Amino acid sequence: TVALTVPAAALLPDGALGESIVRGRRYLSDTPAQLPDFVGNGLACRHCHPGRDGEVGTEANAAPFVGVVGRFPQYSARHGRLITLEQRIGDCFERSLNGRALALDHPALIDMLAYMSWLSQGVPVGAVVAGHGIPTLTLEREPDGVHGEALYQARCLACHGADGSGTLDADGRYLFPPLWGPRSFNTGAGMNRQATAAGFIKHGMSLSDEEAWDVAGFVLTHPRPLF
Ligand code: HEC
Ligand code: HEC
Repeated sequence: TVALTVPAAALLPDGALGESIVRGRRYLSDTPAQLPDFVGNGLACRHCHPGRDGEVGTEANAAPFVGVVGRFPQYSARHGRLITLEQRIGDCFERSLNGRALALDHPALIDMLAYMSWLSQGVPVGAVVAGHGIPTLTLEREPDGVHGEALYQARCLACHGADGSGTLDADGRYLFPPLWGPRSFNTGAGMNRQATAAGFIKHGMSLSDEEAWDVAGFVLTHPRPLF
């Protein structure tokens, strides 16, 4: 692998590329408000691809976008063929954001690509960045949703709510995003898979593997939009 580094925002170039990168950041950070025609729930990309200092997709083990551009196109079992990064973004719009994919030449999509390419500056094509993806967590026992409920009350509820509906900020964006119900990710999302939810919870959200497994199980007992 190669190291995860985050470029300096002060070193952004003047001109069309720099302006596109800034728009891209905003689409990724503020997706429901910026792209209402394409987002069907309350989630922005940053809610599963977090970043510090206003950036998005810069955190190891929380599916950073640093180095993502050099890993596409790639085979998708989901599609049964090679897909592009534009198509992969469309999938997260359809599933994680319960919405609609942008056209593959939509200016907002191109701005999101520009931003991801900026984060990827200096990463060799084909290289794997340390911390890429959301590593799965699997245990060789059933997730105990009863234990998970108790863990949820103790460790998660204060932010994500008794009803998993999250907490809005003053501007109507989710400070703490919804984990289930009509404003959360749909059943087609990767986060709807036990081992992915457990891995995300483990690395972001301290919890033991056993606790992450059980609380993921509890989270995933709830209704959410059907894909
Ligand atoms: C509900 C959680 C969630 C939301 C919201 C979400 N994603 Fe994702 N995304 C994931 C998960 C899980 C993966 C799989 C990570 C992995 O490969 O291990 C993923 C993977 C990706 C990848 C591929 C990363 C790689 O390393 O191959 C891209 C690109 C991506 N998402 C873009 C977006 C964009 C753009 C948005 C906003 C439109 C978005 N996602 C919203 C959960 C989410
Ligand atoms: C300090 C408040 C806080 C606590 C406590 C917290 N979270 Fe989160 N959670 C967030 C925020 C904010 C995000 C959006 C991503 C980010 O910025 O880290 C998030 C994202 C998530 C996501 C992905 C986005 C979505 O809407 O599905 C899941 C799943 C999640 N949290 C589950 C949990 C679980 C389970 C616990 C308890 C083990 C937990 N969280 C504890 C604040 C919290």
